[PDB]
Amino acid sequence: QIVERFGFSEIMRSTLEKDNTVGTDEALLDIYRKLRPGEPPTKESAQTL
Amino acid sequence: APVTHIWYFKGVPSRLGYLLDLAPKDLEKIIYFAAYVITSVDEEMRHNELSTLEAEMAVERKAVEDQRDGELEARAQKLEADLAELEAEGAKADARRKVRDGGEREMRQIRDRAQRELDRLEDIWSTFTKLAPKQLIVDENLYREL
Amino acid sequence: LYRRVINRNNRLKRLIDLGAPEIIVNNEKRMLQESVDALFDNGRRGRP
Amino acid sequence: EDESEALRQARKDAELTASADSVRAYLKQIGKVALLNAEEEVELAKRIEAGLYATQLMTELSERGEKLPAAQRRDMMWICRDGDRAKNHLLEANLRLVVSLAKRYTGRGMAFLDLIQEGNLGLIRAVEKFDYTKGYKFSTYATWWIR
Repeated sequence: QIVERFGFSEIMRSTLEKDNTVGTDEALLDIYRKLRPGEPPTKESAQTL
Repeated sequence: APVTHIWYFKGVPSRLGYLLDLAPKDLEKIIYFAAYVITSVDEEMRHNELSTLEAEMAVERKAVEDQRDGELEARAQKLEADLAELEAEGAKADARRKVRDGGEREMRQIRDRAQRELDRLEDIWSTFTKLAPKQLIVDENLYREL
Repeated sequence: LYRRVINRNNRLKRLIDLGAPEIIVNNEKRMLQESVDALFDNGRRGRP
Repeated sequence: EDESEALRQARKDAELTASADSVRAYLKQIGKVALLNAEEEVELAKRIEAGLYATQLMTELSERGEKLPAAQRRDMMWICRDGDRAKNHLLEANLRLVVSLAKRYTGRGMAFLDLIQEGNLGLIRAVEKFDYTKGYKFSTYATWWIR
């Protein structure tokens, strides 16, 4: 979906190819573990936060 | 209880940090009760008794090995029971292999947990082996084990 | 600030005299240290 | 997922975090003890009673007593230590009730941490003055002492 919608942006398309973080759940895990240090991430806590 | 001086603890240069060869993060963690610091180690007596502590660690590892082999024998008996309940009666090959795969995943995760226990035991023993003064240890569970 | 430091020190000494869990004692000691740092250099570490 | 070293390393890294705020650090420390129930608290109270009885017997035997051998003294020492450990366990279990009660008095006079420590003192007093024989949940009795 990202590549089909935002396709002209070659610079951030290359950034995407260098994302080194695949998966929606992995993305939520990274966001939670960064913005909320010290707490154990869960499947639903990431989405609700 | 004694309290450190903020002037000599926090600053553009850390005077206490330079004196003790400790980074400001380690100094803050030690001072504000966030981690542990090994104040001193009995080097001579530790080296003298290292044979005996190594023997105790080896016997603990041996006991771990016997109990994990007992779990292996129990899982082999469970696999034998699965074979008795699967191959002795008419059923689909995929149906009889689904339970095999479920058992395989159960015992592989059990063995993975055993591997994590092995890693924690080796980490504890190594941390004791290379313990040094003024060394910071986080994760107070390791401190309690030590 | 002086009253805060006195209160924390008195509470800590009472806790250690009575016998308290080590985590409670450590929290009290951390509070006393923070109070001393606030008295000397307020706002140097953390929010003032 | 939940397995294959997916979130355990993240949990460990989160547990190894500074948490520079003192109140946040105290909450992180207080979050490491699981809650109890009626059976757990009555067993802990039984252990407290046994430890206190053993300590009283030891104090009585200290003067005008008998030379206690190792076999007769190690049991007393072990049960006393077990009682003290059970008391500490109950304290660490109920610290969450302490902070929940103490959250309501912030904003006037003293600080949140001071209120928390006063709550711990009240909890210690309640644990000392608790009585399981009444068949009552611990929170109802400890709330009055904390307040």
